[PDB]
Amino acid sequence: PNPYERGPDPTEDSIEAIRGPFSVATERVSSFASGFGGGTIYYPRETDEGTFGAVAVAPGFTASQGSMSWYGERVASHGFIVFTIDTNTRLDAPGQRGRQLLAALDYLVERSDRKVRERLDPNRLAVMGHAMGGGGSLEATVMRPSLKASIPLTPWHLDKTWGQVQVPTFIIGAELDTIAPVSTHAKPFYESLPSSLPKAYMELCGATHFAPNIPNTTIAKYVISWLKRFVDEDTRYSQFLCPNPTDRAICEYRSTCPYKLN
Ligand SMILES: [Ca+2]
Ligand SMILES: [Cl-]
Repeated sequence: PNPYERGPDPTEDSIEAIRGPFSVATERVSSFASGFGGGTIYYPRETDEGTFGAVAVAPGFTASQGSMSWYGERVASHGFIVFTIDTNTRLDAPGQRGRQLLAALDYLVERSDRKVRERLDPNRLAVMGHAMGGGGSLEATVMRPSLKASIPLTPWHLDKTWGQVQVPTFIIGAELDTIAPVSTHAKPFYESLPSSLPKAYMELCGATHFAPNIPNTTIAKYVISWLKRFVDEDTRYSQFLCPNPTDRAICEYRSTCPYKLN
């Protein structure tokens, strides 16, 4: 069987609930931690099903972990260790945010608490970020091709070409984004991603550049699904991903469906 499957069989209500089947504890990471600006480790408390994978969540330009805080309980309650991080400075560039996503992942694996270490499978790590943090999520996978999943949310980056990414990438964009317009960022990024890569692109109808900062079930249900499918190799969630979702909130959805099991 799949030794990484956690929780009951998924239903579209289970991927949409604010609280998943797991109960979450936290650990404050002080900013004096080396390589990044600290953050908050949300982790599941039930250890009887085995350890979990982890995702590091990066904020945007001039932002902090508060803008990403809702992902903490929302995602970790479904079977993941969620690290909402701060950056070294509020003004760090997307390339810097990739290093600090990896620096936070090193901290989970190498330096975190026994509470967190004992619940962590250090082989299953993912990245996710907002805006310049999303460009850092793309930068992180170029720097660490062994990452399991990458979710750039309304991503912003100068470089448009990611033709050597090997990590399954899920780019979410905002229809009315004029800070990182999807015609020049999100869609070019997704298009230049390898056509053989497990990848999807979800555009939210009438959303702004700051929609990933407000709780959104359309984002959460398919962020949880994408992590389940690629961090847990849990094909029970392939149903919600392939074929493409038809949600009313979604204005456009491209993908390399189906995501055959590698
Ligand atoms: Ca630091
Ligand atoms: Cl602090």
